[PDB]
Amino acid sequence: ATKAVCVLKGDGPVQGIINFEQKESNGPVKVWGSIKGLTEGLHGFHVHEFGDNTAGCTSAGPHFNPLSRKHGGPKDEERHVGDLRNVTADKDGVADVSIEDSVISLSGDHCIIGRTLVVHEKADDLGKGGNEESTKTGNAGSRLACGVIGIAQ
Amino acid sequence: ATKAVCVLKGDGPVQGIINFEQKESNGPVKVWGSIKGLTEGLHGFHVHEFGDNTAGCTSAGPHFNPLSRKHGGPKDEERHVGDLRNVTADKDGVADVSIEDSVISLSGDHCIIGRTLVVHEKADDLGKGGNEESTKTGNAGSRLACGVIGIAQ
Ligand SMILES: [Cu+2]
Ligand SMILES: [Cu+2]
Ligand SMILES: [Zn+2]
Ligand SMILES: [Zn+2]
Ligand SMILES: [Zn+2]
Ligand SMILES: [Zn+2]
Repeated sequence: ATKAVCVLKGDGPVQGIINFEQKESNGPVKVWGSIKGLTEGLHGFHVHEFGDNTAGCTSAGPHFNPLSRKHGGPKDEERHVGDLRNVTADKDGVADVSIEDSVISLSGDHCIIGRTLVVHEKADDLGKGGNEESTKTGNAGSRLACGVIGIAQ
Repeated sequence: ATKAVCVLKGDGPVQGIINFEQKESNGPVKVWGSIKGLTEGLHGFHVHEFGDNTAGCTSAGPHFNPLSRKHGGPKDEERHVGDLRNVTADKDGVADVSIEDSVISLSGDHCIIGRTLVVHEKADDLGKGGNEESTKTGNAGSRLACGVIGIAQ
């Protein structure tokens, strides 16, 4: 098995810890943890290409997308590797994240270790918003908090 | 070439940005950047095993050491993979870091991407301090600042 972890922080109140676990090569990756400080409702949740937080979340680059495909929803064939399910914050601003994704990986060509996890202002429109930015980013608005994805024990 | 970057943070005083570049596979890695907030003189500088900042720098684990070797200086055959040269801070508390290291790597068995870079309170004693902790950690004191090493553009 491989494990990874990410501490999300930013300039507002959003903060969280997200865990990743993959039992075997090419297997499903479990992604779970809690993010607080969010507005009630859906928030885009992405793996961005670069683990570069020198300019805060801005320096993380675009969605992780090694084959230069269009933005999609997590269940789509045509998606970026970094296109994870929106997270849902409750009335108290807390998202209890629980995702299983078999497109991301903790090894190989879809490895996300050393890349940046970002939680967004608004819901990701799953690439179905009907405009060019929908097909690139999902129109999830600003990058509220982020962190680099690290190897965990 | 592969590139990586690390933003070093702690609890306020010590902050820095460190760049990594490896022009070829199995080639030397250039390590350079600036750390501020330090006391003048030598400070330990290590790659620790885990990219886990959930408990600040304390959760980074031991020195990166895949073959379970003893701690050493960077020019020693017997060293940890993570045993980088001490950095030197000037009279204004700034270390202008400039290292070339052929033991760390940005791919393969010695890959440091997704691990934690740490700058320390005191000088690393190069494993020559004559005690068991010398042979384990170099007796560099507290972890002043750290960050996860991320893939850079
Ligand atoms: Cu995103
Ligand atoms: Cu250290
Ligand atoms: Zn299997
Ligand atoms: Zn792919
Ligand atoms: Zn995308
Ligand atoms: Zn060591």
